[PDB]
Amino acid sequence: AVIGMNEAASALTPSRVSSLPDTQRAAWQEYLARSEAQLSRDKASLAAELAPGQPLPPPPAEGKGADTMPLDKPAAWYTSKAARHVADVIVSFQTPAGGWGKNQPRDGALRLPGQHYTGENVAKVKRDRDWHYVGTIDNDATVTEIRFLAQVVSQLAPEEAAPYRDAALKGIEYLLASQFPNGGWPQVWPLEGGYHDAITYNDDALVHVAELLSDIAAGRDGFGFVPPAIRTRALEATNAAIHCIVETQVVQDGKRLGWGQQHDALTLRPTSARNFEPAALSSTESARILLFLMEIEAPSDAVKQAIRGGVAWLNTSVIRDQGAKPLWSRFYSLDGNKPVFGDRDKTIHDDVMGISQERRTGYAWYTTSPQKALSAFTKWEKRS
Ligand SMILES: [Cl-]
Ligand SMILES: [Hg+2]
Repeated sequence: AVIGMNEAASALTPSRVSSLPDTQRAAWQEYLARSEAQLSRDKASLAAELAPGQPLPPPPAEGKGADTMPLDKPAAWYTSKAARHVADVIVSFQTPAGGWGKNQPRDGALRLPGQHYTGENVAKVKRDRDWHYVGTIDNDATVTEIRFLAQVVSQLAPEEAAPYRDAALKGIEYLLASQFPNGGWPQVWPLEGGYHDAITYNDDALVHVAELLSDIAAGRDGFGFVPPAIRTRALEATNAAIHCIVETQVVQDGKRLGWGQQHDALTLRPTSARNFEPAALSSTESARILLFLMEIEAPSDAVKQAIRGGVAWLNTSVIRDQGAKPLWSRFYSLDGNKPVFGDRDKTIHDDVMGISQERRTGYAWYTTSPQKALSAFTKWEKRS
């Protein structure tokens, strides 16, 4: 009932990179130097908005965000005052780097000068401010804001949509700058450290980023205003991201397998996240990566193997009869692909009942989600 223990993930530090595979990663050094540069720029910028002695404004709004940035409303809705205001809110909360934080309703107030971009604790009473997820692609962050911005733009007059376009381009420049030298993407950028520095597939983070750049490269969904020079970069970026997905797929000696929520930017092997999230193949995140690859027009054999492989392991590992409909363990043992679970105490188990109910509840360790990649593979194998 207790497989092993969960070790912490490894931050992408200069020492991990100092192991230069012969002037091969002078790229990663530059990458970190830019990350650090931007980070300071971010903090100094917010600080510059406050006046000496001026009390901190209250923390910004928090809660479900994506639902305040609907991307499927009718065209007309994007010309309304309601949509224009969501855009203004969006434009006001973009970080100097060009990104956005998560869990922030954008239908309320505009960010006040000196007010945090994403969120912080109330400064109870009786410049060192909180800095977590200040530019993330988790929970659909950044990607959603850029898509919304583009919808509004596409339904307004060119002469009346400069701010939204400009914030959109900053957002696209943000996603381009944060991409790893090997095409992957970190959950937070500028780099915050820890498992946040891992190539993040978790919550569709990387897939969403790649689909966004793909669309930009194509000039669709309202990105027709994007300069060709930048659309070319988004294309190259999307190709790099696809490659990454390919060079990261877990190969069980000969066979191909799933992917797992996060991978080390240098090791490429599945790494860990939180105390209760050990390095391990992920059913749900694999199904998403698969659905994404099956979307590719004229896949290379490399991409063809990846799809066929992942889809297979998704079938070698299923569930008889949380029962009636096909099942999958959120996580599967890299060694010996079998259901795996964990707890807030770094201990890896092989039974949900061997976990604190606090973790046994809320968090979902089993799921039917993967099925989506199966029905998809069917029609996909044909034209390939
Ligand atoms: Cl087409
Ligand atoms: Hg990669």
